[PDB]
Amino acid sequence: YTLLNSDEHIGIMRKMNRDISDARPDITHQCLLTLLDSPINKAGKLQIYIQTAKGVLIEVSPTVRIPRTFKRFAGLMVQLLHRLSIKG
Amino acid sequence: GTPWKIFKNTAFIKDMFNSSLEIAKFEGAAIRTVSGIRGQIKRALSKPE
Amino acid sequence: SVQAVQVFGKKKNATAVARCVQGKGLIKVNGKPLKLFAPEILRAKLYEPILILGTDKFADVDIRIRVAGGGHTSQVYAVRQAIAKSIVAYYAKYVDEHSKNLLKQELIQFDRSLLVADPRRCEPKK
Amino acid sequence: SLVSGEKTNFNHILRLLNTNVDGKQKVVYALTQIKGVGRRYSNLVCKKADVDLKKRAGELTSEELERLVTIIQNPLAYKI
Amino acid sequence: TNDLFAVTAGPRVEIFSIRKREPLKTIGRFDSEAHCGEIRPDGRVLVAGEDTGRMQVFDVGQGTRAVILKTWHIHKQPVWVTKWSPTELTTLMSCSDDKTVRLWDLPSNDPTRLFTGHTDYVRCGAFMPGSANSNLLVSGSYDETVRVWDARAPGGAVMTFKHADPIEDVLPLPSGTTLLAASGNA
Amino acid sequence: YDVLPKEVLAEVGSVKLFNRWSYDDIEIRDISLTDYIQIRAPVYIPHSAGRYAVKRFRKANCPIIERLTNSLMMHGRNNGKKLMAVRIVAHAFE
Amino acid sequence: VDPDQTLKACKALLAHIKKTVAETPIWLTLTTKKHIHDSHRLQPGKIILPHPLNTSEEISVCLITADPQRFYKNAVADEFPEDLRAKIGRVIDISHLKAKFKAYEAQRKLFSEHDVFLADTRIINRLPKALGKTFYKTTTKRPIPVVLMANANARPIPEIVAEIRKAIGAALVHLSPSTNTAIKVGYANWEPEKLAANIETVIRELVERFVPQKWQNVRNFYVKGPETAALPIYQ
Amino acid sequence: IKTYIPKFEDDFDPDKHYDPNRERAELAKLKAEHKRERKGALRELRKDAQ
RNA sequence: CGCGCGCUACACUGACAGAGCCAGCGAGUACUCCCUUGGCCGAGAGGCCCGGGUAAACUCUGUCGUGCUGAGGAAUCCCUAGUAAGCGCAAGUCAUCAGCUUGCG
Repeated sequence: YTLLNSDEHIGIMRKMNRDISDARPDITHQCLLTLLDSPINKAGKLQIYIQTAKGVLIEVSPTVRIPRTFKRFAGLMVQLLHRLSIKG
Repeated sequence: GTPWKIFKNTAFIKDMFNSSLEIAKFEGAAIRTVSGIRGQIKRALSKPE
Repeated sequence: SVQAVQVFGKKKNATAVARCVQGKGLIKVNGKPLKLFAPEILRAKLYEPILILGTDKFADVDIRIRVAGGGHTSQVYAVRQAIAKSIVAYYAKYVDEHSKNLLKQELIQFDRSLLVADPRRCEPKK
Repeated sequence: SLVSGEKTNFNHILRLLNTNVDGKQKVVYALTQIKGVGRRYSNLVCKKADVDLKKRAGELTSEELERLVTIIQNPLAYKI
Repeated sequence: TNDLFAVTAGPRVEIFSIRKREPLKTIGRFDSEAHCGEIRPDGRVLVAGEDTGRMQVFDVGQGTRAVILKTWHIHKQPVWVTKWSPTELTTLMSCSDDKTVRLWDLPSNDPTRLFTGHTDYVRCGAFMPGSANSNLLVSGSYDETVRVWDARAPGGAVMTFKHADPIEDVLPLPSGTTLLAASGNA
Repeated sequence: YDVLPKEVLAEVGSVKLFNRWSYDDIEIRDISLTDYIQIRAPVYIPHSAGRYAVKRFRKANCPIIERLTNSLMMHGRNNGKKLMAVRIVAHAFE
Repeated sequence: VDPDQTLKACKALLAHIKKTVAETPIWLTLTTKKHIHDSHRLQPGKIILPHPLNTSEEISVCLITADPQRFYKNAVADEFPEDLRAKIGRVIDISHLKAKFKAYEAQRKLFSEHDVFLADTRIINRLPKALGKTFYKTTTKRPIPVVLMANANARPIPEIVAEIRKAIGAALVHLSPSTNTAIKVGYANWEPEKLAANIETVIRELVERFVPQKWQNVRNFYVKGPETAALPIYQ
Repeated sequence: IKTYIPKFEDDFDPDKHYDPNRERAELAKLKAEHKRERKGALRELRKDAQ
């Protein structure tokens, strides 16, 4: 159970011939890192939602500090997508 | 066995079996009263084993 | 010899007998007064026929109501139906038909359910 | 131009047996803040010490504050 | 005719009865203080400003009712008086601890007018009663000044009187012509 | 008087909502909604058992405070309760 | 019957119990020799003890009256502040009891709330079907008769408070249609002289008041503890 | 803003319960396996009876 | 192990204490929740006694105040007037149904 990225699933998506560039959670990770480190989040005037391609809409609290590394982020995102919540 | 709760027709019968496994074996069996009333074992009861 | 009129009132399962006689002006429900018997917000539903007709019509009568069944709302609607139909039937029998027709016209102009109980049958869209 | 403000400093944090934080709430709602003390227990403590439920915490003198800290140590010495 | 008068002492106000002279209700919603408990000329609504700067306006019935209508936390520094208008039912005034007196209306969440000009604590004020004096306000401060404002032009004071003492109390006379400023030993 | 309290006997003159508030001088500001905001037939309390959901546009005849009450009883736990909604309307108007 | 046998038996019984820490009731088991049939003899009574059964340090009485509950609540607010108002937490009429308290959880909460109960003699006929079986049949906490009997037909209020003072610590007497009963005389933390005094006056009042055809119908009174053996006092 | 740490298991799977105390997790596992075996035994006995 | 169908818990629609006030279906000499520590009378089998494990709702008046003390994603399905939804009370009818069923207000 791991997010579908271009790290290790490059062979699977290149074999099944469907848009190897689309399955990139790293864009979401680096952009969410940017927004959580930005001072408009630290001041408290930022509210952030994510929409995935499955129709999943995730509110991200401003009071969270995300894992900075993609492996822990992928495990956290899998647990979020399956348990519908992450408690502190 | 002995009746435990008695409704109009369905009666709960207590001191006959020891477990729901034994009742599930003797499901549908021809049970009888001393008086002559016939009857049929219908279903095992959950809460008193 | 005595002037006495007995009128029924009806809702879902709440029924009301109201006997109206010649009297000084009291209204009693189950032996307690009308300002006592209701929930505190539905007394304005009870006082509806008195305030429509004015108090001069109720100056001469004495109404005694018994209610049974229903809930609070159904019993309040049964009491107000018994009150309205009771004073209309007394004015039918013991004073003029012009006053009966005036009382009926005022009550029907306000709300027809003070006189005719409309039961809720089952007929949805067939 | 001189009126006694001997009571006007009351909305400050008081210290007690275990909790170091006990501000002004009331007299019985301040007793709930101490751990192990209940909402039905706190009314029994106040009826013995002749303190009124109307007052707050911080409206008590240095004698009247400690009378609730002895009786919270031994609930058996005062009858229960 | 009514049987209500309110006395505020410390962190609670206490609405007393006139006939029975007992504490009819004791309202202790306030966090820190309550500096004037003033009930409306209608007689159902009490306003009171605290030491934290908020003012709370709440309905009281004849009995034990304390239902909070509105709360304002705009002063952010204590409010010492808050008075109703004698003619209108929704207009009230506020003299706060900083420099300001200001007019509020009960439906709005904003002060309708702001009056500055005092240099110390302003702590006593009143409306001006009279048919001709519809919208004039007097307040005296601790800067030994009594100022009376027109509410039509929110610039400075219309008239100003400088005393020698920190001005403690102010009342206008019911003819609306003269005014008593209580400052120090005189 | 037959049996009437003092507030009702005081406001015995006209039809007043909750025995305190009149319907006499009420002006609907928009021209388009004068047909559909029904203040013409006055009511005493919004609890009127009327069949205003039989057919189309029959809800254009029930009084607007009854509409406000029936829309106040709108979620999963306030569904059956109507005396709560008329009490909320009375407290809100006060 | 001589009380020296009762004194030596109860001393031996306290030694048997011992050899907070005790907290067990001691009773004597009445036996009779003929069946009991009179439904007026089946009425619950009280026996006023010279050493009262209850400690009265923090125990709360509940008082069950019959006709206006507002009248009896105003009498409680009227009369006596020292002993009575600290104890009387509730005054419930039988109508309010049958109205509010029909649920198993509600009567369980009331039974857990109050410490000892008192009722009127026109109500304890009604009470085993008003109050639950978990209230009534199980344990000793079950209502004691207080005669509130002569707008309700009531005895005058100083005699009311005198009767409640007598009846807080009284010993409850149930009779049964069978021939065996038992009646509590005290606990095991008490002194055996006070115990023997209680047993003596209970024997006197039990026979010469309640058991009909009195000393003909009497059989053995065996003093017993909770789980121990019984010591004989023939009669 | 006082930021907080998201609590999550690293190697996540829906197929496994997560519990710190092995005793409570093992007791719940034994209760679940006992319920499954009892239901299977009752189903086999009832079909043999029919 | 999976799937749904019911049931329960998850706080402002709050908790505690009072006051007041409302139903309908339901009556086969018939109905009972266990099992036990002791003792009575029991040659013996038992019977006793004492311990241990006509509504809900609603209305009114007061006392305290958000405190692991958090109403369910993608989808998928159903529903148009005494319908959706809340609530209790009763019965247990030769099939089905007590882990619930069906009535009734």
